[PDB]
Amino acid sequence: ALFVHRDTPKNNPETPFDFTPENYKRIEAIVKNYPEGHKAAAVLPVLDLAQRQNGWLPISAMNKVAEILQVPPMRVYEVATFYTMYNRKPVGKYHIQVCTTTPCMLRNSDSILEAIQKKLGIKVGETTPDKLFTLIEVECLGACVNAPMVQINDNYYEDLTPKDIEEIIDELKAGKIPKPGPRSGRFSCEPAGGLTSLTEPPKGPGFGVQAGL
Amino acid sequence: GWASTADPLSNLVLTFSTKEDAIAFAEKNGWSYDVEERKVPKPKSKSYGANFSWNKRTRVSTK
Amino acid sequence: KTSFGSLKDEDRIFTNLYGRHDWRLKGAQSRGDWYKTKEILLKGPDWILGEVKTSGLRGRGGAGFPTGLKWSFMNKPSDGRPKYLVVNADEGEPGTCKDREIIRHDPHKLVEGCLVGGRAMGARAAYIYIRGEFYNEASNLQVAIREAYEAGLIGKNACGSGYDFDVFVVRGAGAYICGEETALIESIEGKQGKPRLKPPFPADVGVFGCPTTVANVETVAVSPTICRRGGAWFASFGRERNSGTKLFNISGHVNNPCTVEEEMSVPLKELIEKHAGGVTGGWDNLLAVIPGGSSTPLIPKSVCETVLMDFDALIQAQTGLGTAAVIVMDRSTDIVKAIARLIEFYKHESCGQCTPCREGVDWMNKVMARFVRGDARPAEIDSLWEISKQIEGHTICALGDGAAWPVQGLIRHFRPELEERMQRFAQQHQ
Ligand SMILES: NC(=O)C1=CN([C@@H]2O[C@H](COP(=O)(O)OP(=O)(O)OC[C@H]3O[C@@H](n4cnc5c(N)ncnc54)[C@H](O)[C@@H]3O)[C@@H](O)[C@H]2O)C=CC1
Ligand SMILES: Cc1cc2nc3c(=O)[nH]c(=O)nc-3n(C[C@H](O)[C@H](O)[C@H](O)COP(=O)(O)O)c2cc1C
Ligand code: SF4
Ligand code: FES
Repeated sequence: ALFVHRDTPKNNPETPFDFTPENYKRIEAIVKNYPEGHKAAAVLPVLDLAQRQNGWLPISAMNKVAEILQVPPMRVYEVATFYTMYNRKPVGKYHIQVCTTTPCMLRNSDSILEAIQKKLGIKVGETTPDKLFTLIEVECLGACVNAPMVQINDNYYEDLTPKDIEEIIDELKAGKIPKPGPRSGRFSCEPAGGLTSLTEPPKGPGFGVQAGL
Repeated sequence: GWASTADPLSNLVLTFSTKEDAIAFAEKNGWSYDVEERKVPKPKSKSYGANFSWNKRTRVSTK
Repeated sequence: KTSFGSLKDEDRIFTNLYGRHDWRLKGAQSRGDWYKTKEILLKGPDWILGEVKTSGLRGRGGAGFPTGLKWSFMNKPSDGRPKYLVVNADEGEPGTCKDREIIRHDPHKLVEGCLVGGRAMGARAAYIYIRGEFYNEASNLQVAIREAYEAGLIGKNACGSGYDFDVFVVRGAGAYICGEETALIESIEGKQGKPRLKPPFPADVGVFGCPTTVANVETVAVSPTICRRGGAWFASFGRERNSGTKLFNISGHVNNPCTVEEEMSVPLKELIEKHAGGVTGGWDNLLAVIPGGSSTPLIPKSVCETVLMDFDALIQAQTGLGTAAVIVMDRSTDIVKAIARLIEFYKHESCGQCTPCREGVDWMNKVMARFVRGDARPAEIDSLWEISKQIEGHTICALGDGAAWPVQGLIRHFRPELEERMQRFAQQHQ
């Protein structure tokens, strides 16, 4: 959680890191997405891509991103420390993030938090000794009508109870991957008592088009 | 080890509104004097948008 | 018309909101999307701007600025720099999840809105800044953009109109403050997401220094329907200066939390009791409602009876429409804990560039934790009010106002509850 860096033996500028050639081609596409003279605008994706190659960002991907984009490393340090997704400390294989803002707290998300804490035997911000799960607390993740909700890696698991999140953890520990969706009856965001709107079939092309167009 | 002196006019500082009053007071009392002109800052040109230029070198690397 | 609500399914902007139909190009084109777009692009940017501003469409981001004037701000001859349209797909405000549904189930509507807006203001390309958490939504949006590129709808000679328009998707990195337009512009440029000072406005200097117009996903996706159906049809709904339809996300202590499209001037009680199935324990169990997400203050049960869910009626009730995110709290809720959690969210999501928010929001976080615990005195309460008056209006961006408003609303509507908590703590500890 510290915003300063100390050279540990496992995290130092001499730690080996380098992009794979397919990641290099992805980097060239990303820097081609931007106008010339503004290559630093590709600092945000490319550095994230480095995390997508490693799972965490030591200070060797920071310097490599600064080197391949011709920017000072202090700007890359600012970008990595400002945003919350960039892991400057090695997290476990499955990064569980539980939303505990007010709309999710109103639908009993703390029960999910203590259920995960009891099942995994760890606390918030701790990692399992097998380096499999990392449990932290996040803000609103944009699925407030499906509260309570967690996010594991890139996937969203919504409308959960303690039994559902225990089943999610059991499926993750067995080596499988669950379905990233709400655990209740509804599919994405419809009311649980059936479709209160959009029951009629869509009209199609040319419906209601004004004259003179 | 204190600071001893033999100059009586060491702590004398006189305040004048303009330069000509100080010159007249120095010439009246018979003191040989030197005068240096007032240095005012030149008016700068400040623009907040220059930090976000499109092709100029005045872009800020960070904010 | 004086009574509003009960919108028919034929008048909905966002058909296939719940993803029940195909979201790809074949499914979107069969629902009316990408239909006669060449005529829209060839009828003229001034015609598109006139059709947009005739409908009375306001900004769906939460500010409520008239989008016709805002889009016509950059309708000026070029000076060698390119012009850019930027789509705000962050949606970090609590209670708000409508743009996720728009970019997940109707991406081609967003792409067509990008093309129509870019033709309207002569923009070179579109930069859609999606949220970092929305990985699957970003992948679906990129798939739809690739499908539009392959069919010749966007890119070089877009839809056979002689206009060249590219669409780009930039993923965020998990910052709520990057949702605001100037901080979003700085985030696209590869810097810290810290807001700029206006003036200069984004229409003068925006992304890369080029002229830029930042617009919400919802206010962009409606524009092809504005151009096709006409402005008078959109202006038929809602009250005066509150025209159109709105996506409402109802959550909190309700029977069925859901996202639903409805008219602009619907009563709040009718909307909750019709689309959400009513609050838990019946309408007598309602304690408070936050109508527009965490940036807007709450209103109590007495205000909620005869309030309309548009901009003007909520401004009259000392609140705002915001993003139309209705968070409902029943009588079994520690509302002081909810407001303290909102202030803690604002403390954790704050860019920290400028002094009043950077110190004051942490100050309210500490004093609201003390208020929740009851370890305070009543004379502090008015002092906290003064602290809010030292944050609102003295900040670079509007996160300070959006953090000061919930404290003011909580104080104004529930000062006796806080005083009762403090006197109970004083009795039980002394
Ligand atoms: N949608 C969301 O996730 C959130 C929305 N909000 C809401 O958004 C609002 C605060 O955001 P802001 O962007 O600061 O709103 P507002 O102050 O800025 O202005 C909205 C737009 O109008 C433009 N504009 C206004 N006056 C102008 C002028 N004289 N000349 C040129 N352009 C002008 C601005 O550049 C901006 O693009 C509040 O209503 C708040 O409730 C707040 C938090 C989150
Ligand atoms: C702290 C803060 C966060 C914001 N987040 C978003 C957001 O996530 N999505 C959005 O569309 N507008 C957001 N806004 C509002 C924008 O400043 C701006 O109003 C919006 O991008 C475009 O508004 P429009 O609908 O009138 O075009 C935010 C504003 C502030 C102050
Ligand atoms: S009000 Fe807060 S979030 Fe906004 S510019 Fe100031 S420090 Fe940043
Ligand atoms: S409050 Fe939890 S997802 Fe928004």
